[PDB]
Amino acid sequence: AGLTYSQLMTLKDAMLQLDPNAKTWMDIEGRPEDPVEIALYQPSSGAYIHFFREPTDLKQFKQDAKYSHGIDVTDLFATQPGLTSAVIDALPRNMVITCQGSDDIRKLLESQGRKDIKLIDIALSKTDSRKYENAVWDQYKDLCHMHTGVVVEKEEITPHCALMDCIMFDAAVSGGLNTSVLRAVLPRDMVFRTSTPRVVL
Ligand SMILES: [Mg+2]
Ligand SMILES: [Zn+2]
Repeated sequence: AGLTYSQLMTLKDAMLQLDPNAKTWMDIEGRPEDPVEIALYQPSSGAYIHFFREPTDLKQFKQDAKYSHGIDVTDLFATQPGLTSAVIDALPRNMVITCQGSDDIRKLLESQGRKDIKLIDIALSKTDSRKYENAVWDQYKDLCHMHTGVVVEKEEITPHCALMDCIMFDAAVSGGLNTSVLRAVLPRDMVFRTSTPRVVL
């Protein structure tokens, strides 16, 4: 089972925090039939939707962890099951989503019966898409702690985060990196079934 009725209602109310006509980036880590990290980002307000999912196929996950996202699967055991379907079900009707390489996003959305959502494929080159990568992690690394493993290429590389990807691709297309305080749309008790409280220093 997934979200309770009150979680669904809380989620429906939280989605009103998105502007259904504003620019909205989306990115995922993992394959579209088996995603482990999902992010949606509205640069205009700073609002973002960001959550995690436990993988079905461990073998593919462990390859993605080594070559892409660096996520330790044990850190996904406490995620809310069914959240991916509930968030996508809840997205505003006929909203427009921007992505870098729309194919994976499109397959995800279509698998959930959301063909009404229009996609904008930004099609940045590899190097252009990551031109603000280091700056984006430095400004915003506190927003995602889930990329704990070392990630390699065909040489070590900075892990890929669906949320950092949205921020840096928007900056690359906008032609600079804004100073904006971002804000999580989903409550933390929705993202994780059991969650660590804020650290008391
Ligand atoms: Mg990406
Ligand atoms: Zn991340």
